[PDB]
Amino acid sequence: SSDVDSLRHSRSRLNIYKALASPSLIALSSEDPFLTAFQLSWELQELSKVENEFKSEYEELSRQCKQFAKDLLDQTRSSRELEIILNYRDDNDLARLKLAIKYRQKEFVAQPNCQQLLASRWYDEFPGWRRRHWAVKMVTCFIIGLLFPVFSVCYLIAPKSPLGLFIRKPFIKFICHTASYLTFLFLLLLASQHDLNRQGPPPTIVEWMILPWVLGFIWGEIKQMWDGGLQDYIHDWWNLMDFVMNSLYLATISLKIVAFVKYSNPRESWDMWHPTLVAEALFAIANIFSSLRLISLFTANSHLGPLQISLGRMLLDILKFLFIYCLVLLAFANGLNQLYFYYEETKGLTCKGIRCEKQNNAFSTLFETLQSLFWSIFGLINLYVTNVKAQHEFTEFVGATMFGTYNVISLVVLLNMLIAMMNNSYQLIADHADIEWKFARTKLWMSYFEEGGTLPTPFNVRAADNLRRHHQYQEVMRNLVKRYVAAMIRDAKTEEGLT
Amino acid sequence: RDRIPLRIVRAESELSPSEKAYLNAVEKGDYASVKKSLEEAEIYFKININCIDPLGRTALLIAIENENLELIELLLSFNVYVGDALLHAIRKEVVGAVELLLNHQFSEFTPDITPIILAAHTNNYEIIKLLVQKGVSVPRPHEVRCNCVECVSSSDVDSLRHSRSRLNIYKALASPSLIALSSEDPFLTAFQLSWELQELSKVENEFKSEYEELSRQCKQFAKDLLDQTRSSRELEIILNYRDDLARLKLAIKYRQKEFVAQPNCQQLLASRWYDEFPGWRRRHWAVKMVTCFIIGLLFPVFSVCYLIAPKSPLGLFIRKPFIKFICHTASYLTFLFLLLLASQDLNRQGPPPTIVEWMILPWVLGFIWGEIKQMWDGGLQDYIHDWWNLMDFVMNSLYLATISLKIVAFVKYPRESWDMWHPTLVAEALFAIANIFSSLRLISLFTANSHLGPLQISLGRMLLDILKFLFIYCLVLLAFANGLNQLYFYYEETLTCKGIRCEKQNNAFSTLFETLQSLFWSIFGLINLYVTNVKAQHEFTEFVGATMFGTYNVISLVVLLNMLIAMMNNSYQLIADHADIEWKFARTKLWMSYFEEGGTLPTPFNVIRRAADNLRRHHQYQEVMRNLVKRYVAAMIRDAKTEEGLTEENFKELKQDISSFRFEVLGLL
Amino acid sequence: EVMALKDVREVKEENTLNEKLFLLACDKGDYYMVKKILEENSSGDLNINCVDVLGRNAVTITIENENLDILQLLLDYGCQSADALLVAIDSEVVGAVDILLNSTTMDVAPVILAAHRNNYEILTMLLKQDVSLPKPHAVGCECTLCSAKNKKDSLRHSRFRLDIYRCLASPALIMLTEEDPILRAFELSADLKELSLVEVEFRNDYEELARQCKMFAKDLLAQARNSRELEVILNHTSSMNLSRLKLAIKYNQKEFVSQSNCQQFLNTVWFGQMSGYRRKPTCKKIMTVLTVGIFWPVLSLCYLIAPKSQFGRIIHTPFMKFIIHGASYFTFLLLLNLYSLVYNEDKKNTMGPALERIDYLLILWIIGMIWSDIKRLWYEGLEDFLEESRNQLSFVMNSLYLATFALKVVAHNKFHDFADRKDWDAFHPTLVAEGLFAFANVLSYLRLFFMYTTSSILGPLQISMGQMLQDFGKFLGMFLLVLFSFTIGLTQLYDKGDCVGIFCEQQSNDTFHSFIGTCFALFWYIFSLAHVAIFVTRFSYGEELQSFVGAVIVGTYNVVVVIVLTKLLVAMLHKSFQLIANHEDKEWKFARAKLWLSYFDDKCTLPPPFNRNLKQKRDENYQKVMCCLVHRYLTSMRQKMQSTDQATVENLNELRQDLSKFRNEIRDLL
Ligand SMILES: CCCCCCCCCCCCCCCC(=O)OC[C@H](COP(=O)(O)O)OC(=O)CCCCCCCCCCCCCCC
Ligand SMILES: CCCCCCCCCCCCCCCC(=O)OC[C@H](COP(=O)(O)O)OC(=O)CCCCCCCCCCCCCCC
Ligand SMILES: CCCCCCCCCCCCCCCC(=O)OC[C@H](COP(=O)(O)O)OC(=O)CCCCCCCCCCCCCCC
Ligand SMILES: CC(C)CCC[C@@H](C)[C@H]1CC[C@H]2[C@@H]3CC=C4C[C@@H](OC(=O)CCC(=O)O)CC[C@]4(C)[C@H]3CC[C@]12C
Ligand SMILES: CC(C)CCC[C@@H](C)[C@H]1CC[C@H]2[C@@H]3CC=C4C[C@@H](OC(=O)CCC(=O)O)CC[C@]4(C)[C@H]3CC[C@]12C
Ligand SMILES: [Ca+2]
Ligand SMILES: [Ca+2]
Ligand SMILES: [Zn+2]
Ligand SMILES: [Zn+2]
Repeated sequence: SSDVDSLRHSRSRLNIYKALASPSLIALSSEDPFLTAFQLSWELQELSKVENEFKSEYEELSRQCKQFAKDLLDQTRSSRELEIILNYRDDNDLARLKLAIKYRQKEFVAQPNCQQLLASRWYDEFPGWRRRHWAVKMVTCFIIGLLFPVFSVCYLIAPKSPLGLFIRKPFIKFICHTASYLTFLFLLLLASQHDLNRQGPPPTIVEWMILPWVLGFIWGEIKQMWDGGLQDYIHDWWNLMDFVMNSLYLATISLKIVAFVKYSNPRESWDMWHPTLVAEALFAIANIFSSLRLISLFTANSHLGPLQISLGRMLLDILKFLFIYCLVLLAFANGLNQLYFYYEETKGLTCKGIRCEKQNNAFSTLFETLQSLFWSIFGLINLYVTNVKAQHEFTEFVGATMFGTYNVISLVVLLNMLIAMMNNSYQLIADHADIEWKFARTKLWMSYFEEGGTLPTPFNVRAADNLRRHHQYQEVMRNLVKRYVAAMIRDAKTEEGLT
Repeated sequence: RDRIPLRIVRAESELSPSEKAYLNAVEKGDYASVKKSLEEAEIYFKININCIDPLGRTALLIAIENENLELIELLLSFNVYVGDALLHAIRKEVVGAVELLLNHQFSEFTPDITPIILAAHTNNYEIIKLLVQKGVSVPRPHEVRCNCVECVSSSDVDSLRHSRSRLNIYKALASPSLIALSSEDPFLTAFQLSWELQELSKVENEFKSEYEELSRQCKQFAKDLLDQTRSSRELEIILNYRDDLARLKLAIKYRQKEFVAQPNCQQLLASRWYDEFPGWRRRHWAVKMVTCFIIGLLFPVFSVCYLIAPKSPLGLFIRKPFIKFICHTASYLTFLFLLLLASQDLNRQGPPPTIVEWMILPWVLGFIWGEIKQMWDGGLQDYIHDWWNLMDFVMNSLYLATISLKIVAFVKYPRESWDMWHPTLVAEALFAIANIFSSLRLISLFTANSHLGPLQISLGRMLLDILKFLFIYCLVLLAFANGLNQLYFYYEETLTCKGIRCEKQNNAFSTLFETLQSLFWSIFGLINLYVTNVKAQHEFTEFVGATMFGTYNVISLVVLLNMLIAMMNNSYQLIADHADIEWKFARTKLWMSYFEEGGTLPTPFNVIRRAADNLRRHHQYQEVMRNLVKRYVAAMIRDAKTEEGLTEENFKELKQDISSFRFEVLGLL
Repeated sequence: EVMALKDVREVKEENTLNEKLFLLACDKGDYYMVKKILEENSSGDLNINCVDVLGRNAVTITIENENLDILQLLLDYGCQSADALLVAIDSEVVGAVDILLNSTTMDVAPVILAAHRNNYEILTMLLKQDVSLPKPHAVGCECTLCSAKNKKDSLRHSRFRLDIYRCLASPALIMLTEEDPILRAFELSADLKELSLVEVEFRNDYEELARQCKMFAKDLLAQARNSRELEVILNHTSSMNLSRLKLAIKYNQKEFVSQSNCQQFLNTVWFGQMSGYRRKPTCKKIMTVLTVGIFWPVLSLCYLIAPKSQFGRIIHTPFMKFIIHGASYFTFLLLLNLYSLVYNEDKKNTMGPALERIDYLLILWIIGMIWSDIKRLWYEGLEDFLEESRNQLSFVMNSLYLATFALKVVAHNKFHDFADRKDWDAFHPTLVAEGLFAFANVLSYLRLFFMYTTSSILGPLQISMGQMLQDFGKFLGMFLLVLFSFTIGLTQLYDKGDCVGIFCEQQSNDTFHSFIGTCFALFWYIFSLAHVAIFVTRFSYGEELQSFVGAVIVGTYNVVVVIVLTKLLVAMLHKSFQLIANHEDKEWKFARAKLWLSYFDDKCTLPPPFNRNLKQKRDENYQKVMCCLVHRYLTSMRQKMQSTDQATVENLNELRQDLSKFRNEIRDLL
């Protein structure tokens, strides 16, 4: 059909998908309108990805399907109906809520009724916590934070005890997990505070109880990767950051045991590729990643949450502009390297490069040229690095001109272009900040809803019932569809424009 | 199966062709046909009176939405069952609600919706008046943060229904027509209702936009009700009402930025501000600054005249709020000039200089006594709700610390051979910090000016957003400082200077505090690139540390600073549309600070029958409120039928009316 | 003191009561007393041409009420028309206009006004009679006819030209009288754009007319149903080639190009026989790109050996041709990068070096690139070559490469004495050759920017930056003037006062001792990164006033640049990017279509290193397809005016007029 007539085939497929995605046909002729809307929005998003042309049409159809699902959820006037809708599975689980999160239904998830239901399941057995005074909330959160290990061993020795069941509350579990991560970062800070050993063992004060925490983090990441697949793992950037930091911690551990059982001398005489030095460097990078993982906790808070979500949305535009800047940087780096690699000298200097007091050989090699052009954005490269020892004023002038051209193109042009473009991006994405923040916060909430993975990191290491469920869901769907078509006729006959 | 077989899943009992023709006769306006069908329905035929459409449209309902009163009276004459048809007439705003009221499953309305609640939701004055005349009651909502047995029981039974019922009740109470018709004091009701709805929006995280919109509606109604004043006597009756400008103080207390910043209210406040000043603002600016300077140098003579003769004309010139504002500004300027003189050494004990610091202390004690006096009346919540009060509390605490440290050094104790924690050194450091805070307190006086005022207000408004982004950046700085200190603490050397504050910057990342300082000073480019080098020839460690420094610089300068610029762009575009309103509210607060008789003297000298009257005031206020409510109702009714526009419902009404006239003409002939 | 209001100018005369009765019965539809009043007019009691308060006659009143029977009654009594046909045309009703064929500015005609209101039925029944409109002169015509009417009334001449071009730019007149509506829309949009460029006072109307023509062309293309008629319209030659698409590219029809039908057709032509690449997964897509790019010289040589067979057919696909060209440029850049690593063989001391293998590779590469540029000059014009920035950048880069190799061979022929590099002169030909080589390397790696236009992610961003660089130029002029002023001041103040300048370890005061040095010193002050320290403003012999004045001048310059001009540039970039991002997709699609059309032709296939009855049948097919598109467009747009146009107060007044007519008929009958 595409070889015979591609335009007719595309128009026919678009017409069929326009007909299927209409709210009235789904409300009238579909067995499960919510599942139909979710799957239809997914197929329309995939078709918008595949069909580069008619992308706006398929995106509008997907938005219409999502908007229909949100309106169908809007007609629930009882909590029993909402619990029937959200817990329904096709084959207290909240299976349909998990399906809507999987199908990326931000408006369906951020509806106030299911938001209230998720808040009720979040503050499990918490009378009046949502109306408590704020410093009282902080004091109680601190009290539960210092009491994470007693609750953890209570869950270890007695899950049936009320002390062991206090950790089963999702908010208490989140508080104890955050307190555990804060204890881990405190141990990381204590690692630097308070040698010439070529084969230095881990100190018992700090580093010996760092190792079980690393094993707990690795086992938790493995368990999360097994339960859920790898697509959702790579969809979350925080999971990629956690994988990077756990790989760095494993490499640090392997290099430390290698330096213990091999290469067993003053510090200044070591090799520059000494395994202890590589272990310390990888430990420092893993410390940076571990302490940078704390920004994921901002999603729970109502003030820093939407801000963190907006910054995460603008990170993609940041990378998109960094590609263009990287192309500019490689261009000017190769130009300066081609001009200046003839004037490369040693001269018995203790320094060769831009990273000391007397900056020299800035553009001698391509690596040093890339480093020197990288540090020109922050103004840490002085003007005398474009000068050669010879009396060649023309090459010095050409190098100064190319350095000034690069400085203009980066700082004056591209930085201000980036400022304006992220101005526009933040203007665009601040209108929908609440729905994406609520979607991310609900993903964080049902990260702690499941019974598995309850413990924190140091201690982590039939037919008749289904038939009655289908009948109950079908009667709730009948009521919801009747209310929705009634409201559709009401809103439709009150359209404020008269033709 | 290559095709999708479409079938109706939710099937109904449908309608017979006779019943379909009867519903079509209801729709078109065939009075003879519906009369004949109803007469056939009296006898045992297929057509029943209480028929139900698949769309849930009973014959009474489609008769109601077509605005045909004769049809409605025809169905209620034959005892057609009435369910929620009164609610449908109320939502359509149809004058057949009277016939529905005097007349003796699937519902399109929530079961907690009553006729008065829906009539208040629709904001129709006539239907609300009719229902209140018939006698209706809205259930009283509980307190915003309450834990009685009924609320927790209803939340355990149905939290969705409880939240929806509470939201519907508060939507009904917050309507302008119900407040204008059923409230004793509409201004107080609007103020307290907006306050309650703001607290509910803070407490109920969901439905937050609904409660914020309701609070905005209450504030906007209060502003429009004040907008109907026609004389200054009515304005002075309203604003000075208490159950002095008591109602204006209440509106400031309830954050009613739209009740204030009204041209009549601002005119009255300006009349009370330049009191007994005919044509002050209608003068050249040069003469204005000349006479402002003349009053400024003449502050102590007016202060002494007030202290020695309050009934003198010169003792009453200071009593003018603008003149006393200039007096206080001149006093603060003279204090800052004394601080500048103090800014322009081998003794451990430092006595006060015989000229400069000795008269400075009366201003310090005056500021302290004024802060305690202002904290004593009003409360401590409004003290912490003002950031300038926090700033001058910090400044006064620092000044008290300097006074105590000077006393301790005098009663207990070359400069280069002193300990670094000598009390004189700490006293001088805290005195310099307090000087910074005292001279930074001058930005609060920009509110009086009409040019720097709104600018200062907006740039003070985005400081919460600044603090949020500073929290994010502080987390990033802590992460990178932890990593750089962890990498570089093995290469600490011990060289008179050890840190980043000398010519040869060294040991920048050897200490966690020094790592924090080095990462803080790298935003401004004051940390050089040789701080990432070590004494040993470990090029890998140096490269990895310099890569950390480069990544931190890239984030905190290219990424984070531009996100900050973008978010200050969004915030400033969001808050520049109300800049006049917030500036005039803050200027009103500044004016009413000086309106009162207490605290007339500046800080260097500030330490030195009834039932009949209440009944008459209540009667005057009720008459003014009756006139205001009548004017507001008439205005919003005239506004209501003009800006609404034409929907498809009124076109269907036109078609039904023309069809009914056509069919009546056909029946005649 | 009270101003007494008075009617300065008389506009309404009451006279007798019969004129007011006629005016009142005209706007109420009172037919029988209207005919009684007309019978009395035949008797002679009143005048037909009556002026009301509004200044409208009875014919104008009944035309506004849109009533044909009473208008026919008025016309049957010999009423004065007085350009009532124009009033009936402007009210846009068929019946009044066709019964008139049985204020307003004088340069218009019924055809001009009918085209102005864009009424298809009024135009098509005014075109039944023979109608000719005056042909406007060209945008460069300054003959005696154009130099005589303007002297009499320049305003009337300008309004007449605007009215003529507004009549011609109407869609319905383009349908009714033109053989090719697409070509007419293209040429009319180009002419109206150049008129907006020329006529600076009336540029808004001409710009909106050009936008109207472009929107008409896009919405006429949007009515294509199947792909066969799409290839019919997009391959038409005025007298495969894609001549109409090339004309749309030439005439800057961005909306026509960015149409989804045209974009889908472009995608089908671009991907060629590999239609499954679009439905392939992403990993297979990168694998296909890598496989075609790695063995590009194998495909090029296999096409060179045998072009006819299947191995010379895959390169003929424009997508694979573009990938081969991109890999060719990438390995050229790899040779440029490897030049530095190869050259480290003690050849840095020779005065004129012998050319290495990399030098022969690079000279062959740039000869091939120069031949490609020469072919592009010979095939597609000269000015359109200068229009596109990649072509200018490549021309300058190739000129620098030619100068580099010429200086290299001159130095090899002449300067062949082995010595050390420290003893050479500054302007030695080898040093100039390597400087121009570095500049050419910069431009060659910067030419990689224009391969971003085919990317769906980095395309619109690059297009937006290229669109917003004009703001940088317009602000660069102002900054250059400010820099020149402060340079004059600092040079004048500081001229009285080893390593000299700012390119030193210790930047001496001698940087401000010359004009070019002062421009250099003030140029490194823009970035506010302490590139030029403040001790360069200190006199060497302790002149405190002159040093302080120079410091104050430098501080004023730093304020005016950094804290004022840079923030101003940020603000103008904000406004420019907010305006640009509305239509960034359309400009990106237009640029990508230009890039694809550059590769569609078979005249330039090999990469840079290796380098009647038919006419009448085509006219008949194009006329049939154009008639179908015209019919579809007419029905679609009349559906849009019937379905999307909102009601007005005139509709309510007409409804009240009809109701009063029925009321009067009932009153007369009963
Ligand atoms: C905190 C959460 C929010 C932020 C999340 C991260 C977003 C930002 C990610 C940045 C990743 C680091 C980039 C590389 C930095 C680095 O360490 O780079 C450090 C090295 C320099 O090494 P030395 O410091 O040892 O000399 O850079 C190089 O080696 C040169 C070649 C690579 C240059 C890459 C430049 C990418 C663009 C960065 C500058 C953009 C400026 C644009 C101006 C117009
Ligand atoms: C491929 C796309 C890249 C991105 C788009 C780039 C568009 C072009 C960018 C601008 C043109 C190239 C740079 C020109 C400057 C140059 O080469 O300048 C380079 C030389 C450097 O000389 P020295 O290094 O010897 O001082 O500048 C001078 O010779 C000084 C005298 C001339 C001064 C011209 C200054 C122009 C203004 C530039 C800054 C504007 C600041 C505005 C904000 C306050
Ligand atoms: C050309 C068109 C565009 C510009 C149009 C004019 C607008 C700019 C007018 C600038 C006028 C001079 C500015 C002052 C320079 C000066 O006095 O500089 C002169 C001296 C510098 O003396 P030395 O150079 O000897 O140290 O400044 C001082 O003595 C210090 C005290 C005065 C400081 C004045 C600062 C004014 C505000 C400027 C900084 C704003 C930063 C804001 C950050 C948010
Ligand atoms: C050097 C180490 C000790 C870290 C120092 C900083 C931490 C003490 C801070 C940084 C960010 C803070 C978090 C920021 C936001 C929140 C959300 C907030 O809790 C909620 O909002 C819970 C959900 C809800 O109330 O709906 C308070 C705890 C928490 C995790 C904070 C806990 C304390 C954290 C980790
Ligand atoms: C180093 C010391 C001496 C301080 C130097 C600066 C002061 C002399 C300036 C800085 C800000 C000025 C204030 C800015 C704004 C105003 C408002 C303006 O008065 C009004 O607008 C009054 C109300 C009205 O006119 O409606 C003039 C006085 C005042 C307090 C100014 C008084 C003089 C101040 C304190
Ligand atoms: Ca994880
Ligand atoms: Ca205070
Ligand atoms: Zn209660
Ligand atoms: Zn001419």
